Amino acid sequence: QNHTLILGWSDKLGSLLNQLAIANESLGGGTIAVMAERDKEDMELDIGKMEFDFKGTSVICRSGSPLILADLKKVSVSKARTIIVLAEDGNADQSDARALRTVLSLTGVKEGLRGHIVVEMSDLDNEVLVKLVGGDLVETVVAHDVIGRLMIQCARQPGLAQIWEDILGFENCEFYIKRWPQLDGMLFEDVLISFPAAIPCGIKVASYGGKIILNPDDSYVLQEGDEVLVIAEDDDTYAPAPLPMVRRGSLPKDFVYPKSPERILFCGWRRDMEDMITVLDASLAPDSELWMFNDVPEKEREKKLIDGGLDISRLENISLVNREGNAVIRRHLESLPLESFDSILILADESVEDSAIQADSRSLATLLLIRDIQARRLPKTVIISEILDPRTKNLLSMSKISDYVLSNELVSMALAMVAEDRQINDVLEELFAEEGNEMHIRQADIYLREGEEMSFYEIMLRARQRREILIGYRLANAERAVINPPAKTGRRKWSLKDVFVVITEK
Amino acid sequence: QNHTLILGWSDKLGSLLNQLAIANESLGGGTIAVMAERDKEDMELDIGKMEFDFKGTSVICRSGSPLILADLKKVSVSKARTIIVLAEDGNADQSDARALRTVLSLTGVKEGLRGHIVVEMSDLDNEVLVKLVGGDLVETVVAHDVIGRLMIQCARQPGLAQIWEDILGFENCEFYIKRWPQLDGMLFEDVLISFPAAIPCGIKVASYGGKIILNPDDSYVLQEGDEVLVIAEDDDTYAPAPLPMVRRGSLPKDFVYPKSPERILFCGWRRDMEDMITVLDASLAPDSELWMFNDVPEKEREKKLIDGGLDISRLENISLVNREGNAVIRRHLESLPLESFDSILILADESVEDSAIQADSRSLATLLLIRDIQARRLPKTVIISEILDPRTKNLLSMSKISDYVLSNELVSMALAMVAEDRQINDVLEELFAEEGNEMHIRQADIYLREGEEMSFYEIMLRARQRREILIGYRLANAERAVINPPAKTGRRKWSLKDVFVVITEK
Amino acid sequence: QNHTLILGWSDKLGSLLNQLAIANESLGGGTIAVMAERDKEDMELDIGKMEFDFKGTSVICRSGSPLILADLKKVSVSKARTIIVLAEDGNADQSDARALRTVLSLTGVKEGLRGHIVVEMSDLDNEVLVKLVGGDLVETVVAHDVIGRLMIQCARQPGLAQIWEDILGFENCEFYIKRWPQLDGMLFEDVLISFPAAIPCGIKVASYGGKIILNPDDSYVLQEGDEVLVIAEDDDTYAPAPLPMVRRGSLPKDFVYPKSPERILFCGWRRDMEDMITVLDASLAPDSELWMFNDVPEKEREKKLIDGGLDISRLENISLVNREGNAVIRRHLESLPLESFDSILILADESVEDSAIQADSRSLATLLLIRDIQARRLKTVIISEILDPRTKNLLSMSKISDYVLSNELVSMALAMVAEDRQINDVLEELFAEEGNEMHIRQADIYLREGEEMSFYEIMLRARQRREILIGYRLANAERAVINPPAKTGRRKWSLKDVFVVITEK
Amino acid sequence: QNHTLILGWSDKLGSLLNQLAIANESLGGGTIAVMAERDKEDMELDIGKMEFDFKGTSVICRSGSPLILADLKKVSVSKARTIIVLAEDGNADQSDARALRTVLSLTGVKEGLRGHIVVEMSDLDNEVLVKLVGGDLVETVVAHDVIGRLMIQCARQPGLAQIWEDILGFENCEFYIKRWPQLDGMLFEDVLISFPAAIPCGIKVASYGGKIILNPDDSYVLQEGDEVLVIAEDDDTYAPAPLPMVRRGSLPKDFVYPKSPERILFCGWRRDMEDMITVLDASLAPDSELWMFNDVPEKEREKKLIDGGLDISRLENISLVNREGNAVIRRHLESLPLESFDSILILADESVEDSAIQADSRSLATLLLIRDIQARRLPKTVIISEILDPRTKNLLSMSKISDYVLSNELVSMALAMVAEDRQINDVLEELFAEEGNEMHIRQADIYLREGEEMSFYEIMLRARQRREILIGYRLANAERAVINPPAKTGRRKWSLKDVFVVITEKE
Repeated sequence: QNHTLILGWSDKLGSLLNQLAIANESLGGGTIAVMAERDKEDMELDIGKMEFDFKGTSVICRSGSPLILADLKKVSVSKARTIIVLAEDGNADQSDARALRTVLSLTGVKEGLRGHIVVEMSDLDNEVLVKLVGGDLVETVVAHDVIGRLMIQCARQPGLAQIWEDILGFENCEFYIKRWPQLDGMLFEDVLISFPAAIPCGIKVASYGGKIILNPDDSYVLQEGDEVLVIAEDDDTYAPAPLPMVRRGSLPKDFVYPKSPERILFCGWRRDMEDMITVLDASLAPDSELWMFNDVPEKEREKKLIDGGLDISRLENISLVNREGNAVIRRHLESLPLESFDSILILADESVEDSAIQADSRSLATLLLIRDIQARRLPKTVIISEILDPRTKNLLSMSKISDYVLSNELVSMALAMVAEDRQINDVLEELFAEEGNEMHIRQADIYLREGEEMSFYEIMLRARQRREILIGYRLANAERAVINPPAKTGRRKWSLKDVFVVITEK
Repeated sequence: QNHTLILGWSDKLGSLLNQLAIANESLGGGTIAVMAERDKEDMELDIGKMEFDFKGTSVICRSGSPLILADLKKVSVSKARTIIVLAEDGNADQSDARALRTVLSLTGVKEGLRGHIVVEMSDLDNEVLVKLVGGDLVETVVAHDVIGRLMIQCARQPGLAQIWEDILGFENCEFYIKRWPQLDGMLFEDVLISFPAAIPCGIKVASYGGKIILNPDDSYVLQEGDEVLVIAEDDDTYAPAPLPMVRRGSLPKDFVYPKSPERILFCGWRRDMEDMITVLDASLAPDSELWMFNDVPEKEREKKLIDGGLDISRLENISLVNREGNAVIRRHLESLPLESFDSILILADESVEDSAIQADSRSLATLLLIRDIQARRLPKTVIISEILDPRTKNLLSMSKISDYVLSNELVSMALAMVAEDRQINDVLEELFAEEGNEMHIRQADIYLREGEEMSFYEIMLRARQRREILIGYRLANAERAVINPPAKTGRRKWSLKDVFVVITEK
Repeated sequence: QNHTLILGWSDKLGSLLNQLAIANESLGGGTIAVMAERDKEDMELDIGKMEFDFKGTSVICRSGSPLILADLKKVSVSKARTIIVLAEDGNADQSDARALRTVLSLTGVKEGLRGHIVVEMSDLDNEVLVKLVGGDLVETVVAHDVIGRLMIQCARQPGLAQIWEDILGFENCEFYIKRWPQLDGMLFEDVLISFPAAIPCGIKVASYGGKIILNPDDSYVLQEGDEVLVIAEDDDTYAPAPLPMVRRGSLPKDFVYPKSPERILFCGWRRDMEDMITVLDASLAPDSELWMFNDVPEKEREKKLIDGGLDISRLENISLVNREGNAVIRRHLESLPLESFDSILILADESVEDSAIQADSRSLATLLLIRDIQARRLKTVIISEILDPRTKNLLSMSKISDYVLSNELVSMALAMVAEDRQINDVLEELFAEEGNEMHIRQADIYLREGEEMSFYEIMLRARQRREILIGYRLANAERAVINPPAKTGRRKWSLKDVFVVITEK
Repeated sequence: QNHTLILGWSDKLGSLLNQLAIANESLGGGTIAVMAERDKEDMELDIGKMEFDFKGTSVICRSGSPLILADLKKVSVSKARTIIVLAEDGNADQSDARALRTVLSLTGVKEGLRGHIVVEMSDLDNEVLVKLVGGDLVETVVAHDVIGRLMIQCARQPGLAQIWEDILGFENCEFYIKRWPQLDGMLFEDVLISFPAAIPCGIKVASYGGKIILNPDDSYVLQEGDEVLVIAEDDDTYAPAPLPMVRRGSLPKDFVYPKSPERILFCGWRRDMEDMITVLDASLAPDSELWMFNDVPEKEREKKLIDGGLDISRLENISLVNREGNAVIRRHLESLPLESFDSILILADESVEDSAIQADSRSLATLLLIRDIQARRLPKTVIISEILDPRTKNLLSMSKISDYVLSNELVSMALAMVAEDRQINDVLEELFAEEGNEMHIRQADIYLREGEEMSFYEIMLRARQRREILIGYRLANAERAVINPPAKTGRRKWSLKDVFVVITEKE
């Protein structure tokens, strides 16, 4: 029926539904079939009570185990254009085992499948497994590690959460891949300035066989059958135009990059800490500090690390220190240089991670503790927290300076994007993983000196000197940010200091 | 409309409902909406099985979570004159977390609120967070800890429980605040005897922006706009009168009597009992002893108690004695020297703190076993027991057993009062806290000599020589104390065995 | 509208219902209401799952708690002829505390109570509390620890369980108390033989305010208003008759008193098992051994017993041996010297005392395993505590492997006290070790071999020992006979016969 | 009515139903009644969601307990041809107790029983109990231990699982017991070659009341009333034939017996694992080591082993190595030397043995992780996995086959067999227990020299010199082994790489 099928049930589904509906809003009616081992009464009730509208969308809730070929016959599995396996609310091993079993069951359909499979997993190690047993039809979104992986992106550099919400979220922007016959033999330095209403930053290469290369080298001009990856409000924006001239300038280069403090605190025993400590060794070089709030004996945690294969003898860019305490009792958090942490991270821990109601509660509690204790300790740092619940992610109501909670809706949004164009998975898997490209903002001192009047494209070419494709600007105002504006590529007026959003390599 | 809204469902709801109805009885009726994550039909059934009369007040049951904005719209939260966030019965931290998120969701209303929020919190540590989140329009009531504090007071000064019940309860003589334009420029010590049908306690000074000072110095001169805080029968029952001619005189009898080391027993282990321990240390004379008969093993007792943040090292004039056993097994209780304890406090154990009637059954068994052992082993001890139930509502028992005991009804009453007039909570706080003023029962010889004939106003004027406000008396052979007596100008001959209940500084 | 009301729900509900139904058939029917915190439809299903006959009695199920007045009013508590508060499953002290709360709530009824309250209680000490709140209205049936005592009693009197089943149950026979103005002025020793169809046990003395003296003196002269307590078949089957001619034989010979150090095994941990230990210590000769095979760790057991308030030094006859293991593992049972035990008691464990069938499964496994091990490796008395009499019925055609007894007896007891509350006193005195108790005695105590005499003459011989002869079990009879029909007629008696007597301590 | 009745409901039920359906195809159809304490509508839904064809057999779903006589009479237990009491969802000791109470209730039926009772047991000790109350009418199938022993056997001779599957399953090969008046007075060693379309295994001796010896001595001379036990396709497919002239060869070579000390890995903790340990200790050569990777703490392991009656000191050929970790966590699995193990046994953990799919899911993850670590760490180890929803678990879409896995379906098959012909249980009881004789896969060089041209009957007669009954072969390049070959008198160029399937004495 060319419909979207979802298997299982979790806190994420809600936001996922919204995302998908938004998509189908641009292409007419939408049909999503959700099936799980639950009452058809129970599912439809929760569906009807959601806080957002399903523009031109219907949700068909059915009771059945994804492991039974007949229950999959009921949901037109062999006809769905996408099959989204959701992670089980609870223990991650149970969720991953059931996910592998559901993918096996999906392979077991004798006729075949019209679409692909989008699996939400909870560990990096098990990912490989699914790709072995589902092969072609399978795309895996490692949810847990991905959220912990962009937690450091939003924490190191404050204000990056809403950027991912607007890019991944189908409302404002999303990734599009379009074949433009005009620009085949065009220099990539000329291609990125060939689009006004969008910003091209990726390239599919026929000679690599549809492989998408992010941040290609400027001087590579492409084949006739090639597709460019741009970002815009909708799939149809104004591109390409005649090449506008830019003031080709020079970087006031600040070779030293001298102050890179990045004393960073973790206030959680996250289920995979080796993952976060390893992704974070791409931050800096000068004795990058890293503090771990354990709640667990330290001799135990060194074994926890060697379990993940992580070596203290190997980590090149940070040498970390360990402190033990508790995150709901106040005097333990008291004895910390909270005022000397460029970032504080309030995680949900191994213990009580399955409990959606209590880990998030501990997170909110620690946030309130830190703000109040510091407000009485003085005679401004950055804080970010992890909230598992979608209801509590919706509890964004406080618009103050510390309101950085990362919805796991991002994962949902990811599951939505891959559900629509699986190619984009291969781009998220690169923009998330630290190797290869990554989204940084304000990477180098003085792209901009002394209040210049340079246009956005002049800066794109100025910063391409450091393998950087430029994406967005902010203003001196807070709680606002705009990404790839359609109005004016070339301009004379704009803010003074370092409101700069980029893809780079580090 | 202006209706009372209650979010959640606990054992204290019925009592609360009762008080609310009493309050609305003066208005000819009222409206209460109750919303919880329960079935509507079952909620209405439970309302039907409650034995009191609603007195023209209607209770409406709606099934919803206070975290969804739509359910809040279903119960007209924006129109409600007051919101009462009850605490769930299961876990102190679980109810505290639910309350924190409920206050957050009530802030999440886009249209705003019309009334104020009264939040029942089950722990002092988590309370501060909700105070911070609520800010301008939130009042917090500390439940478990207030019960703990009041029990020791009633144990040392017997009969205070019924006094608190009558004063807090709307059944008679609740706190009223009214502006009297006639009374202005009069010193407060004359303003107190200016009301024949009411007893003035404190003053809300308009010059101080409206903070209610309790037990002010007599020199205070009334200002324009200032209002009176008084104890009276009903809203239209009290009115000022010309000052009655009254003997000022001087009856200080100043020959003081030293204190005496006392012996106290704690039955069962109570959650947050460390606060009770500290309060009892501050309350007793040097060289006093506290016995603790708890099922918690002696090894875990010191950890679990110091885990509560109690430095035994800061102990001043208490000695600790530990005993292990079940509070309902008679053979365990006979092992203790019950006759040697100056006071006994039967506490609802932390192990069964959740269940109301399941815990109060164990407490009642303990009481009956203690009294039967004191009767049979003998060839008079004051005993106060923690009750939560409608069990006390029966009150089959007679006075010889001190079956008068502290109840959860106090909590309900407090909630209702703060739902009617906000500031009252602050009042109660200083009254319940050791700081500021507090209620006391004092012997008659403190204020008068034996067989001395005088009137109530003269007694009040004599108490004022101690910065104390006379609120009432209990005669020698009277069961119940009398609060706000009617015959204030008329003489009675007072007995050395009589007692007086006064608001006094510390 | 007078009818029986039951508050709570336990496994004993079905059996109790059966007994009540038996009682009400003579009146053409009756009514029983059951109220607990359960679904009405599901309770009605549970009623449907009961295999016995209601005999014109209707059972009403209502969903409500016995603590709210509205639920009690839905079940017409003020009009009810009797209230039966079961001890709902869970923690024994918690169930007894809830029984105290239920009694307190029943006192709160504004309109008052027509009938009396029957309280199922587990702990013996708390009983007075329930009386304190209940006063006149309350009858407490504390049978768990006395049942434990009775198991030990059966280990020396192998058939006593069925005797208790027949007496407590309304089917075979029952205690009846009635006023016969005819017998006024008669010595009791004549009242005993004055009933052909019944055996008089006690007297309700009006001069004593209504107290029932059990096993009264023969010299007692009946006064006006006194009533007779008898064991009889039914209410209208017994009536006094002229005295039968009976030979006063007066020929009991005093024999050699048999005493022997015994070896006993206790399988599984029983609630308040320290009480059973204390009862057994008084029962055995010195240098005797009590073995205890429990899953409870050997280390934790001494604490668990001293919490029960049992000192080991002062009890002296028995010596204790402790062993740890599971009663359902055949290997663990092989670890015990099963062949050496004079008696073995499979006890329903405290962990599964609530659940009927889960407890009886372990008990059945343990019994069959012990029997098979005694068969594979080589007289042993074996008693088994069962909680579903349907288990003893599923066992059928007399397999003869066990002497068995159930907690279902408690239901019977409750039923008795629900009909005639006076009878409770009787029960008390018989179940406690103090005062009177029922016993099975050998024939040689009362007669010589092949002596030809009638039941009445043996009964008088027993009166020479301050005991009321109530029945006999012949040598080759499985079922013992209570209140025999042929009392006046001669018979030849064998030493292998046994007699059932109510005797003082 | 003579319908089949099943008391209880477990995960292995559907498979069992399938087997019954196959059998009832031979009779033109059948009827199966299922009674359990579950919803009727849900039970019929589960039946409707079963993917196989019932072949004219009708399934009836009723909600009731086998402990109430009224439900048993609602399902016509007295008229039933066979009763099958399944065990499910409880500690092995609790579910066996449910079965014991069920058998007692079935004895309690006053009107009597038309058929016999087949009782699935989870513990070996309890069997006699089920006998004692049941006596003649009960046949006991000791389920869990059967799979446990069979896994260890398959690890040392790979592919034995499919052999057991085919022989127990009614599809390709069944045991038949039939009387042939023609073969009277004939030596058993001649009765062996008398059937062209069938392989004679045992004899039903009338002199012993019908007890059947499965490997009679060659000298045994058949008596009147005796019946023959054979492996055949169907009841009407095999018949006796005149004796073929066959070369009475001699055994090729007697060898030095060399025993190589082996290395075994146990993933997950299995109920009664001490039994697997002791069997393997009896099976292996000295100086061998057994690794055990389960989440149960090593401290608790000593208790869990000693209550099962395992003394570590009494082991005489095996030394124990203990390792702790989660079987679905890759990093824990990397800690073990996976490449060095002569055999690996992925066991469904006791913690999830009740739950059907959770155990095989964890097992599948563990298997794929072990294989992937073996792949990614490199400059031919035997691997067996316990699976419980097998037909679906053996993926059939990507031409993908699991590594010699073992199934819970075997239990269903066994039950079905004993439900159809009760006598067969004796066979199973002797074949599945290590006592008496048992099935084995044996290398070819024991029986012949390389490139020797001879027929199946001649190899079988060679095997008879070692008290072994040759029942089949697996060729060198064969995915499946051949049981009851069709051309038995005919020659073939046998390679040493071939293997033979034989019923042999223990020693």
